[PDB]
Amino acid sequence: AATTVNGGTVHFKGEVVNAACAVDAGSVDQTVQLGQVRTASLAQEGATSSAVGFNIQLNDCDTNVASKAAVAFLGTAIDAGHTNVLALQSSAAGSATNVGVQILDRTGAALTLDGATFSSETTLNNGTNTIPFQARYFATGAATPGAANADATFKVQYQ
Repeated sequence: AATTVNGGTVHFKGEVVNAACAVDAGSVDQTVQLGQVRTASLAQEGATSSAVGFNIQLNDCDTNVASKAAVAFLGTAIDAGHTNVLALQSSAAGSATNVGVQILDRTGAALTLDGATFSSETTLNNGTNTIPFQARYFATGAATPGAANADATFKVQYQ
């Protein structure tokens, strides 16, 4: 097999809210490419790679019925002790293993895929808002090559 994950991707799903702020159509459905990460760079449980800086845009966000937006990412957990790492969707065609992808909160902290684990306070403004997060690989051993692609649904909380 190759030495990389052939370029992994994380597809984020939105449309969870339409109350105070409507998530942008490009943010309710976006697939950020992490690229072909080198497996030799992640050869130990706890190894972290460079993150991408993707953004969740909110169109017409009201701060009279809300205050701060904090999203909760729910996705496949790679392990019980690694419920904060998105597991690679297993297509049984050669998915990646001993790694995964974590969504870092706006403060730079890995979010648990609990569904009720929200990010930090994104102070909302009346108008166009954008919540920037960082997606990076996290090794749970010796990063092995394969399809490193995951799915994550985010739930913004402002009320």
